[PDB]
Amino acid sequence: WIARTFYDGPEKNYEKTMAILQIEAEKAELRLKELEVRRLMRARGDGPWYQYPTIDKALIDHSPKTTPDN
Amino acid sequence: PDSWDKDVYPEPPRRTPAPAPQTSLPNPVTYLTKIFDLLVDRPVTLAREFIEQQHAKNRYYYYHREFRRVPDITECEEKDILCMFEAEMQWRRDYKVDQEIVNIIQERLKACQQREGESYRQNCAKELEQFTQVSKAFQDRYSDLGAHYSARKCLAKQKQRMLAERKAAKEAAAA
Ligand SMILES: CCCCCCCCCCCCCCCCC[C@@H](O)O[C@H](CO[C@H](O)CCCCCCCCCCCCCCC)COP(=O)(O)OCC[N+](C)(C)C
Repeated sequence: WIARTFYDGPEKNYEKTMAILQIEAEKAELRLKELEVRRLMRARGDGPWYQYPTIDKALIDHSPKTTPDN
Repeated sequence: PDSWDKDVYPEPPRRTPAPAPQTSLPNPVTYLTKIFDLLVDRPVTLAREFIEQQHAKNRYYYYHREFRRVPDITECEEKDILCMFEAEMQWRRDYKVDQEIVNIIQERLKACQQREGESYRQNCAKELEQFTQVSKAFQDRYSDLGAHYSARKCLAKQKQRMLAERKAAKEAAAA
């Protein structure tokens, strides 16, 4: 009676644990991957991250400048 | 009684001597056990008959749960957590079953010692060898894993023992 009215079967807890373990394992591997990706982008600068501004080339004036040699 | 298996818990045939009274003087044990039967065994049996028939009016059953076999820790990839969980649970169930096997053999040993009386040293050698074998196997499997034991630690211990055995056998063959 106690088992019937207060508790559930073992399969429920077993499969809930399986799902929880999957979630945590993927989170751990994602954390490692993100750390490595951040390190690579900060070192190489070719990624979307750690992009530091440079001078906009639309500011340059391309006209004759009173002297032939610029 | 049918409540347990006679093979898992064996007993000898239990030979009992017959009373051979050398005198006509009345002993107290037989008369006293007769009045004990009359005063205790009979009403207790009546109450049990009533309780058993009340139980028989309402008969219902329960079942022993069956667990199938799952791949063990040796077949699990290095970080695959789902198979590791399944293997760990299976290993824990097997560990408890092994504990219960050791308990059964120890019960056999204790019963033999009590039963054989003054002849227990000679007449309980079979149970002593059974317990020696089972204890050796259990100690090989689980002795030094400690708290925070796991299937991986048990596998590592087995692998270490197997390397030692293989090295010894190769030395013996080449000696
Ligand atoms: C002879 C009797 C022997 C057994 C004695 C039993 C004693 C029962 C009281 C002790 C209870 C222990 C604590 C249990 C708390 C948790 C229980 C909880 O899990 O059950 C919930 C229900 O909780 C109960 O309603 C709590 C009962 C609280 C009262 C207990 C008895 C004492 C109450 C005293 C009140 C006095 C008030 C003033 C009177 C004048 C519903 O659970 P749920 O998550 O769905 O479960 C899912 C699985 N299902 C679907 C199979 C169930």
